[PDB]
Order: sequence, then structure tokens, then C-alpha cells
Amino acid sequence: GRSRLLEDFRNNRFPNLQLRDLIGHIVEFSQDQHGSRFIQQKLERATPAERQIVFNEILQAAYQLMTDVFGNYVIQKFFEFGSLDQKLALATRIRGHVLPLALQMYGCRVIQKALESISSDQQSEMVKELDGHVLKCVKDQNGNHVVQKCIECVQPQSLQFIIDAFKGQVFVLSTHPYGCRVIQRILEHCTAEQTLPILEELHQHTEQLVQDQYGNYVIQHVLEHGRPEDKSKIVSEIRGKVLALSQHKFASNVVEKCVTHASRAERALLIDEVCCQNDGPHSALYTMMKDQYANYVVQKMIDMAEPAQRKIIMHKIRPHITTLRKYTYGKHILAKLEKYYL
Repeated sequence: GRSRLLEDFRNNRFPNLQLRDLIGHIVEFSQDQHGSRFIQQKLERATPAERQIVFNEILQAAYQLMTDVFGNYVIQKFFEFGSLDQKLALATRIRGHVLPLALQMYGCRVIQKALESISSDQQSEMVKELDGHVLKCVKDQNGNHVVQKCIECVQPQSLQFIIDAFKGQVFVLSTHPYGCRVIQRILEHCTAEQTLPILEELHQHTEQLVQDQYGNYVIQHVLEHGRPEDKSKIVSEIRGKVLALSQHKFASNVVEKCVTHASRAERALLIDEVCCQNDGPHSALYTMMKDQYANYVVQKMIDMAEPAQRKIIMHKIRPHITTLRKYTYGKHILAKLEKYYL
């Protein structure tokens, strides 16, 4: 757009073009959609001198390139293919500026890459810079990816300050489009010890959480990955309320997960609740198997029930086959029904 060299290249004037021919133009090329691609591909296969030629020009405008729509990719490649020297130099340009990079659309991609590429020491140093700004970053459309990458790569001791910043915020952040994903990473990667007060905070809001469009995902996650004690606390919040919750757009997810991932005792208890209870004139199962949300629960319930309980269920189902075939999701129920006698 500015150099003839650039515009010529952008017109297939140089089929045999090489990094060496780009001296005094690397930054220009790095900012250009096709130039950036050209440099990326050449860097993957270059001699060390070629790589250092490139690195010399880019270092002079590294912060600029880290925040550029196409330049950021060239910075990323040095985190993959670059020397300790080269990686240290870049980390020095980042030092002091982790916060506004983390919050920037392309800078946060650089930070993420850096975190996969540097020593634990340098990781921990970078992460520190966010101290005082965790909640801002957790809720930021760019920053939350940075925080997630931290939780995934950095020694958990070094993330205590992030856990600490959550005191009193677990509910709010769990019902947040981006927050909830951070909570999930924490539950996956941090120690049992660390997550204690998080879990505590979740248990106090199970009722609201299971009904929230993001929150239900946090609860689900505990059901799939947490320790029994925590699953039990969730299950005990579901008992008594199974029929109603099965019909909720979001709470149905959590009920399903209890059927699938709770202990076998708990499963039985949830199945039994719905086989005994009536709903108005008809049966609780009747309501459920016809509901767009609840029927998936019934499906899973048949899948998980022991021979005994599966015999009870199919017998409560049988007198409604004619009035069941109305619904396409009845086809999955009938498939398991016909796959049960001969």
C-alpha cells in the first residue's frame, strides 16, 4: 500500500522472493495480510542468520506488531521457532505492558503464545502484572483468554492471587458469558485446596445457578469433574424438585448430569422420585416424556437405570405408546423400548 516493493509483491511480480530481499521492509510486510503470511511461512524453514536478520528489524517495532492484526502472527512465530535470546528480547518488550496487551485484541494472542513458550519463572512474572486487575480481565472479551491460558499453563501456586480476587464474586462471575469459562478452567487445573472456597460459594447459590444460562454450565462441570462430596450437595438440591427442573430450559441440563454422573445410589433416588410421583391426573413420567427438555432426562434415566428400575419404567411407559408417538423425541424412547423386549 506504500512501498513499490510491497505493491509489486502484492502483484505476483516476485515468484522467487526471499527474506533477504526484504531488508528495510520487514515491518511493512508484517502488517500486510499477504506479507505477514509470506514471512510466517519462510520463518518456519529459515536459516538462523535469516531468522536473526528478520528478528533485528521486527524488534524495533515489536510492541506495535504485537497489537497489529497481521503483525501479531510474526511475533507468535518467534515464540515457536526462536532462540532463547530472541524469546527473552520479546519478553522484555512485553514486561511492563502485560495489562494493556492482555486487554487488546491481538496482544492477547501474543500473551497466550508467550505463556506456552517461556520458563515458569518468566510465566509467573508475566502473570503477576495482572495483580490488581483480575476481575477486569476475567470479564474482558480479550483478557479472559489470557486468564484462561494462565490457569492452564502456570504452576497453580502462582495463581493464588487470581483465586483470592474471586472472594464474593463466584456467583456474579458464574452467570457471566466470559466469567463462567474462567471458573471452569479453575475447577479443572487448580488444586483441591485452592478451589475449596470457590466450591463453597457455588453451593450457596445452586438454586439460582442451575437456572441461569451460563451458571448451569458451572454446576454441570462440578458434576462431571468434581469430587463426590460436591456432587452430593448438588444432588441434594435437585431432590424433591426433579419434575419441575426437568422442564426448565437450563436446569434440565443439570438434572441430566445428575442422572449420568452422580453416584449410583443418587441415580436410583432421582429415578425413583419420578416413577412414584403423580402430576395432576397423569404420571410424572407422562409430563416428562412429552416435554422438549425433560424427555432427554427420561432417555438418560433409561440408559442408567439398573435392570430392576428399567423394568419399572418401561411398565409405566407402556400404557401410553399411542399417545407417545406424537413426538419425534418419542422415537428415541420407543427405540430403547422395543430394544428391551426381543
